[PDB]
Amino acid sequence: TDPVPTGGDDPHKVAMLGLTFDDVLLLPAASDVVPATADTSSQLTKKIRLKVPLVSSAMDTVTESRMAIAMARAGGMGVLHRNLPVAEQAGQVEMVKRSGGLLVGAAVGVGGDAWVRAMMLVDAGVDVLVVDTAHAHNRLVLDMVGKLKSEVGDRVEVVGGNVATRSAAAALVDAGADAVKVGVGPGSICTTRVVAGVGAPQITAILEAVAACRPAGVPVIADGGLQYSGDIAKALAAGASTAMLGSLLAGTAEAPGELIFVNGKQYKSYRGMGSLGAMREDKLVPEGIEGRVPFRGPLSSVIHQLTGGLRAAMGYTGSPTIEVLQQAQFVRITPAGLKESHPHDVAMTVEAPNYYA
Ligand SMILES: [K+]
Ligand SMILES: [K+]
Repeated sequence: TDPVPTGGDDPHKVAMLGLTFDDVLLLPAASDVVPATADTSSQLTKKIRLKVPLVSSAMDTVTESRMAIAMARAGGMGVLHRNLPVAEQAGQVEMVKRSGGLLVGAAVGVGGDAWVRAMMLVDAGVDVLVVDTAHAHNRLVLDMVGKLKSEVGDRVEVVGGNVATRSAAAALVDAGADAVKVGVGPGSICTTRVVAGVGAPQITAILEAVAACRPAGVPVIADGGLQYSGDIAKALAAGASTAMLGSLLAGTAEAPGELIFVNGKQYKSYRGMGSLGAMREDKLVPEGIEGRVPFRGPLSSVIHQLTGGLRAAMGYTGSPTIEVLQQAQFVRITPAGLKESHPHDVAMTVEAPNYYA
């Protein structure tokens, strides 16, 4: 436990120190890898390996069929959002399936209606069902995962989330999950940690979930909080097998929504699925906000920047594969270390394709 005395007589009350992406850097190591020779393939689930270890979020401002098609063509996968009627979601799965036999996932909730939705998605040819919940360590979520796996698990892979602890990941593994999705609160548009006061910083959440999942051979999906290509490398080094992205993809041409023009600039709508506008869950109050992000152009170019940065990280850490990157070491840093990591003491005059102010 956290050794430092911070009050009371119970040393387990404050149980650990949580780190997130900006708290760590990957240490370079001996290398015979250059970005060109790195292999970025990685398991999405026990049975499915992607060429690029990225998936798009199941949000109504990120992933519909156009995004799912573009993600699969880029070597990743999209998870179709579930904020729409069951027949429309199933229709979108079909749209993706008839664009080349591309991989696709789709989100479902828990309960009878979610069950009907799942069954329809499976009939439509979905490859991955994602049981998409705020708190997967609730007994009802574990049941849903276990039952889908029992009924359709031969035909479809079943992902469960979200979790932020070792015990929750362990419960999902025991329920038969084919992958575990980690992230309680880190999302750019999420307010769970603020309105409920609940969560775990994302690097520690990954390390803890992986401590349960890795020995069981179950891939971890790092969901939320990623803003730069280097964050993907950190998530994967912490032990995740793939990263799920919302904000980084919401600004692309393929994300749903029309372009927003404000003050000579271009934006796209991006909102939490727990935001008032989205709910319109078991929630009594919202756990997200509604906002906008800058327009970033074609998905393909964004993914090229992200995989290029990941490949650089693999070259620096001497990792020929994602499986080796998962063994890399971190150094913890201070606020000055973070300031030093970004550009500092200079005015940027030109935008970089992989770095914005
Ligand atoms: K947040
Ligand atoms: K720097």
